[PDB]
Amino acid sequence: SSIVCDNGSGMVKAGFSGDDAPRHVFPSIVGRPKKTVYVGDEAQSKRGVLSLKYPIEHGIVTNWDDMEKIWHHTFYNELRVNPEQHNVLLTEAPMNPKQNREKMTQIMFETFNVPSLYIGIQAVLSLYSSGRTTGIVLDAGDGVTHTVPIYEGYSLPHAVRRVDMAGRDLTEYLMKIMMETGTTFTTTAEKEIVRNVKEQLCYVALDFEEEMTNSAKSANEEAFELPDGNVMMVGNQRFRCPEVLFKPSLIGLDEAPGFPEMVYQSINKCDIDVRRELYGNIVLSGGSTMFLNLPERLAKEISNLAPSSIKPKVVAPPERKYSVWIGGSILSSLTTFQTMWVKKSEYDESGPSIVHNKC
Amino acid sequence: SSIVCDNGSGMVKAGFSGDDAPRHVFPSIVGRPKKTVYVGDEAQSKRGVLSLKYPIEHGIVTNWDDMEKIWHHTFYNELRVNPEQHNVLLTEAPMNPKQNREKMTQIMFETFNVPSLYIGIQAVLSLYSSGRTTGIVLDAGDGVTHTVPIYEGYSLPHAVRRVDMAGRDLTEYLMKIMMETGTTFTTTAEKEIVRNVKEQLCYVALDFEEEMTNSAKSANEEAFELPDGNVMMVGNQRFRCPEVLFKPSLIGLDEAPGFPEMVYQSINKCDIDVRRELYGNIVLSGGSTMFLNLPERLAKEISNLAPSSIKPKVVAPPERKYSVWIGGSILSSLTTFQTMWVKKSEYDESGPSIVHNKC
Amino acid sequence: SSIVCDNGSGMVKAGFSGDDAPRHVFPSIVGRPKKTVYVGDEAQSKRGVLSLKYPIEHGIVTNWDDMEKIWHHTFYNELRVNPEQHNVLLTEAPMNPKQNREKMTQIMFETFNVPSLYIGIQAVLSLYSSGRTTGIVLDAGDGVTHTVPIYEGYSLPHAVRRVDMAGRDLTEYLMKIMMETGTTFTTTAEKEIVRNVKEQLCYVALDFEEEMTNSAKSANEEAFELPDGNVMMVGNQRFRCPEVLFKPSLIGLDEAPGFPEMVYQSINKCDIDVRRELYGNIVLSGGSTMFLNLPERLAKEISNLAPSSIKPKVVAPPERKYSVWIGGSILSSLTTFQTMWVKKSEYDESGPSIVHNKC
Amino acid sequence: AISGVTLEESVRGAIDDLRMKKSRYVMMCIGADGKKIEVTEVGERGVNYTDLKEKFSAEKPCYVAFDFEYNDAGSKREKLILIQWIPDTARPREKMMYSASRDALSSVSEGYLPIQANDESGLDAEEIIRKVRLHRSV
Amino acid sequence: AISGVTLEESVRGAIDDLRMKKSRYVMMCIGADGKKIEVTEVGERGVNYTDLKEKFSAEKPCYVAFDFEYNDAGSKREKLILIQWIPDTARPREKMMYSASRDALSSVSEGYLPIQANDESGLDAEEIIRKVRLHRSV
Ligand SMILES: Nc1ncnc2c1ncn2[C@@H]1O[C@H](COP(=O)(O)OP(=O)(O)O)[C@@H](O)[C@H]1O
Ligand SMILES: Nc1ncnc2c1ncn2[C@@H]1O[C@H](COP(=O)(O)OP(=O)(O)O)[C@@H](O)[C@H]1O
Ligand SMILES: Nc1ncnc2c1ncn2[C@@H]1O[C@H](COP(=O)(O)OP(=O)(O)O)[C@@H](O)[C@H]1O
Ligand SMILES: [Mg+2]
Ligand SMILES: [Mg+2]
Ligand SMILES: [Mg+2]
Repeated sequence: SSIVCDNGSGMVKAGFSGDDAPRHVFPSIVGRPKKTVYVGDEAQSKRGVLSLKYPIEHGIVTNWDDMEKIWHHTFYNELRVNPEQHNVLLTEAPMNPKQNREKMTQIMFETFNVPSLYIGIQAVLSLYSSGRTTGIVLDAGDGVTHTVPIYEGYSLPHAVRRVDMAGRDLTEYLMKIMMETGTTFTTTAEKEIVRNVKEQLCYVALDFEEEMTNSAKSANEEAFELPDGNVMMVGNQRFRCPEVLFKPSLIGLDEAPGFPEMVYQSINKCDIDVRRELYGNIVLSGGSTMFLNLPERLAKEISNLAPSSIKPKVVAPPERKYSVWIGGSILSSLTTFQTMWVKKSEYDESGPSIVHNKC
Repeated sequence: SSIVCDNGSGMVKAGFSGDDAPRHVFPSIVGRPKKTVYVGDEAQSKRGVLSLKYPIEHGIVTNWDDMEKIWHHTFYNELRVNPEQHNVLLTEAPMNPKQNREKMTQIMFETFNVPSLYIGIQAVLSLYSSGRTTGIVLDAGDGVTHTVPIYEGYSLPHAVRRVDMAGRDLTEYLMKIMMETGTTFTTTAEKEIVRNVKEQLCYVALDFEEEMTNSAKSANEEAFELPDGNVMMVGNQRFRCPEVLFKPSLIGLDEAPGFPEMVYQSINKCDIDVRRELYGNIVLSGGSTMFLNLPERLAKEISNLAPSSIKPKVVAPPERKYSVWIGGSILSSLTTFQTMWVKKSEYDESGPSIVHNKC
Repeated sequence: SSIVCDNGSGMVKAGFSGDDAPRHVFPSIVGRPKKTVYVGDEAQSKRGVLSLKYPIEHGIVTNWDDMEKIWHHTFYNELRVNPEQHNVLLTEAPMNPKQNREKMTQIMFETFNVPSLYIGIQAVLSLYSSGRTTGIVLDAGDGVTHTVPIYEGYSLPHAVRRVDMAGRDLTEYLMKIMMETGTTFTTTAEKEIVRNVKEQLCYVALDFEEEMTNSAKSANEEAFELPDGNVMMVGNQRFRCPEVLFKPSLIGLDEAPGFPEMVYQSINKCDIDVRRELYGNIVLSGGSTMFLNLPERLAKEISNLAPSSIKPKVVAPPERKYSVWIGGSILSSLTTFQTMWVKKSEYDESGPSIVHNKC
Repeated sequence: AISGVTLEESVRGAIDDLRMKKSRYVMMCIGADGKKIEVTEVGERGVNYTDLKEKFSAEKPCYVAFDFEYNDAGSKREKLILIQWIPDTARPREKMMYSASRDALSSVSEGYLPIQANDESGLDAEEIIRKVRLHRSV
Repeated sequence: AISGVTLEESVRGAIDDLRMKKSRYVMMCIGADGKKIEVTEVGERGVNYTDLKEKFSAEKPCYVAFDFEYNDAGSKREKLILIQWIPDTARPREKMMYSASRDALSSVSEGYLPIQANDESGLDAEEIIRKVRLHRSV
């Protein structure tokens, strides 16, 4: 029926409304020789002799010329549908300047000739899918992370923060500390191998100091199978990699607060009478929050900072990996939603200002 | 129609395009007194009182002055055609320096006045004739042997190896171990007799240790007829000679890896994700691979080195003796190939650099 | 007096404090039959029938069982001194895990019964011997290379890089490209001959493209004398071999940055206000930096990457080959240094943790 | 291609129709005169991969472009693949001609995953499923 | 310091006098026995920086504590700096000994701006003026 697209920062999620999960996931990269250009997995395969740039990094569009190729690849190569025969729903990052929103709708109407367009908010869609209206949303992607407090369906613009430290830096830190056991992973072919190890074996340790001391005595390691057929052994790096999130000083970021401090500092920027309600509605989102035992550790850390009269609660839905896309897919499948789209004729008679008033 | 020439290292193959097998085969040697010079079988007949040198040994041209006589002998004495009225297709060994290629085309255009010239790659032509595009080619000649992995029609320059141990050394080893049964073969007249024994009676034994012990108990020998009419008996030397290929330490080459190790070390120099495809496309070529039961033994040896998750496969076409020449002959017989030749006028207006861009 | 040992990666330097140069240099290899084991030059002489392994490669200890034989060989066979009657000073590679340091001091106290022990840092000792306190040290060994920025006597752990491409790979590349002029160097006897050619004839060309074109016109070659008495001619391979350092793509390492890029990327990982001071204090070290005209070429390459407001400076002391050992030798000869050693009694009453607090 | 063959004008149009889910597969073969690659057979979306596997002939090589679905854990995922079928039992002239002509399709088969098969064991579904998943990051 | 040298008792007193504008500069060098750092020369406030620049010797490293004034746009501003002068032409033993002994002065030179110079181009006034202004917020 309709098309739901989640640009993200590292990977692009696309599909059709009504599905329970996206069917097309591919990184958002553009490659050029060291075919004039390569987009998506095409540049990934030839990554050795190509220079890669990110049209969208840290959640904000940096180059519109290279961003249009991402959308063109999705419609024709990936979705294989005509852009002028379907309704497209897009999402934007928090604190997005209005100039980007005006240019985003201009491209769809003028270049792809999209008949109906609608732009949503990532934080709002993620919160509604959890059956809540007031709360604080902790989004952990790969190139950026956000904390967006939402009260009665409206976000608070003066309590939004960015750290620009997420799962992408975890892969590099894991790759660097893997050289202690010999070998190397400089080439991009082995970079993808390191990512698979992070998503299958790494887990969050409840007590960091206790695990480090007792790991040496046990000297336990696990086996991982390389594509060539060789078997690689992974030791204590499983629980050392996710610890960067709680204490970002291990990667040279002394000023970065980390997850427990980011939530605490964002709540205190709000009204005094609303802080108590926000503490009890902490909602996790993003792919970087899928580490094992993460919600249990996060609740303990925040409780120490909070006063003794506040008991924080952490909500971690199982489907938090694709909360933004799932929420948008469900909303577009509603029968009554047909009156919420922005028609192309309205844009012609009103200009780019129509999106600001609607949506 | 056209002329297809395969210089090789020990013997020269020449003929006309469209044939199923070359018609002219003669060794590439130059003789001088201990006629000022003798080339080919002319020097072979008078080998007793002549000093022999190889213009091309180990696959790379060493002396262009003596190499021109090889081509002059082929055109006039052997083919008996005018070089300025036919198209000539040549082949070059892997890892051939560009200086040799530039000099090779200079001689044809300036000395022999060849109207159209084309230079191919021996490894590529051998692989295409087997109905494949990706694989690893094991070429076993007489003065040199190569392992050239090819991926999507392009060879990998960083995984090519040479051993410089092939069928030529097998004849000398067989001749030396034949003195145990008396007599001698010092003179060059009996050297050719030893070569005929190698190509008719020698075979590869599946189990080397088992055959050696049980051969003494059986004491079985076979009869070979000399040109003089006398009958010679050959014992266990039939299967001892080809064993040098698998274990080259019998001839004082301790550092040489041998056939099973040469393939294994060449594959591991490539990308990790491509190694699995190369293991299943091992292609045999060259005259030294014509020994009986060789492919069966080679598959078993490689399987031991490979991990348990890899199952190598060996392909041995019946016509592997002249794969390079047959592939070139078929290609030149195509009707659409007429647009691939390099005309002499192009060389005049561009110089020797034309061959690098084309072909 | 005291003993100063520099393990290195390919060769071991040992001697007595107060000397101006080490007296004992031998490769760090262990040989076993294809005497139960052979260590050092003993395995080198019988390299034909022995399998060689490196206890320390890429700068990090891989096998402590075979590493203890290296130290045992040095004390008894090489130095010919009692380990329990002298003070020993050791060095460790940058980013060395504390587990290796704890095991390193355990062996000396418990096995060799060393009375006093001290462990230094290779980067720090090399920088101090140049009369500097802040700068960036470029170390080029044979099995590994490092870039360690040092500020006010303390290194920055988050700007250290490894390439694992150094002079050892240069010998193999030179050996492979030497086959173009005929002959071969497969055996280990001729491998040592190739190394001597690299250290006597090879030099860095200021303009790579210009030299390649004009070398063919000149066709100049130089004579080298083999141990057998024969004379070998070396052509343009003299300046082609060191070019791999600047552009490591010639050996299949596309992702490797090379020397000019390695320094640039390491500086930018530091604080913004400190980068300007680091650009003017680039210090060369290691045996692989002894090529002729190398410092002049390196300064030009870095200047292109640096902005127009930065003027980098390169410092190349004449004694940079043994900077680590010379610096350690001078420090141990000081009269006031006697209070810096770690006594064996302190280890008994405190355990392995004493080395972390001291040194 | 080094052989010198080219593509028929109808080949490019047929590939676009396959991309837009207007057909299941398109089979291409070299013409009778051996100068161009021409479309031979087009199948409708009703047919599946198993029926097409029985259409391969051991005496005639061909190029097959197929839209393969593997049903990854209840997901109706589809992948575009290009199968190069050259049996070992074919004539020596045919094997050389088809192998050297593979480069012609590279200009029009962007996005298709190249798969090489020389025997019936290489046409197994598990073999194809393993290869398609290797190149997908997700 | 890792070398193990210490400071003479008179060194601490001389630094305090320099702070209270009782002298212009104090030069410190390692003793003859090479065990302690001792004061060598003290200059009066009449002398300026230009005269002291000519007192540096290319064969002898030394530590110089100076009260530097740069006259920032008609302002008689002064800044306390500590110059580490180790020429590249010095003996290898001298360069190692002085470099490793720099940490000893850290306990008494609080507030002094450390400046490293290894050649005459690093002693330029413009070089010093640029560095002192970098660390000042005003
Ligand atoms: N199971 C997992 N465990 C840990 N990290 C994961 C897992 N799956 C994905 N990731 C990480 O999440 C990052 C992207 O997640 P997501 O937030 O969905 O996309 P984006 O960051 O573009 O919004 C990837 O870089 C990946 O490393
Ligand atoms: N039937 C055979 N069995 C074993 N060896 C053979 C046979 N026929 C030829 N040879 C060997 O192959 C060598 C040359 O083969 P080939 O590779 O075709 O030429 P080149 O080595 O010049 O490329 C000869 O030295 C010969 O000893
Ligand atoms: N004069 C020279 N020119 C070029 N390379 C050299 C020279 N002398 C030694 N080398 C190379 O330096 C390497 C080892 O140097 P060094 O760094 O001192 O030891 P390590 O690499 O073990 O630290 C050797 O592999 C050798 O090839
Ligand atoms: Mg997201
Ligand atoms: Mg040949
Ligand atoms: Mg070293």
